[PDB]
Amino acid sequence: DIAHNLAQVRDKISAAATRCGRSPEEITLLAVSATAPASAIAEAIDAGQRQFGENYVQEGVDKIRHFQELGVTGLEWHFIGPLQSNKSRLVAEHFDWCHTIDRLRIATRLNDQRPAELPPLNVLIQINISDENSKSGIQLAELDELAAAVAELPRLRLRGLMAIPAPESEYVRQFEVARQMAVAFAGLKTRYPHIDTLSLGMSDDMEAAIAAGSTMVRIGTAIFG
Repeated sequence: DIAHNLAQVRDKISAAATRCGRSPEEITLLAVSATAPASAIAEAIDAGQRQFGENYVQEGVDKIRHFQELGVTGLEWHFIGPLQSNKSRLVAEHFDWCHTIDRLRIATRLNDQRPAELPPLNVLIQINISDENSKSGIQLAELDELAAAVAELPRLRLRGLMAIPAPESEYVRQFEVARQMAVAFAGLKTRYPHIDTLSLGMSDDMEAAIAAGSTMVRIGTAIFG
């Protein structure tokens, strides 16, 4: 049952925040609805969930159009998969957030393809903080330069950072890696305006991510099976 699962995930988020002295409202639950059908998303919507993350552009755009045409208002769609230049226009035209900025060219394409009537597309710069098998995300040493370039794009809004750490079973390493991100996030927040989003943590490392300073957790399986 999707509604029961949302309540259970929101409980674990709330607990983890309270345990480390944070208000549960500091943590956004991003429901990863990739691979789940629109009908299941509609259950989640009926249970109050409003922010959904999609990994593939056409799947995501199809859901977005479906709920727009039902007249369901008030949703926030996050594109959280790797973005190819030949699918940027679809992201720029339909999504509210994109978590995977790791190249200036893709950010500029998104900016150019974003209709002017829409709010600026909220973007996070993706850091490859610890995963040698992934080619997604930049190194931290590239962050200052990329952030400065991205920040000038008027149809984008740089809101913070995202990372997908390498899989890790030890809580200690989960926390230390998440802290590296939180430190980078804090440093960015001092110089840049409206830095408020650290997209960090999934089901298996949710507690360490929240203890370290994440503002947004991405949960898929635990919600949609």
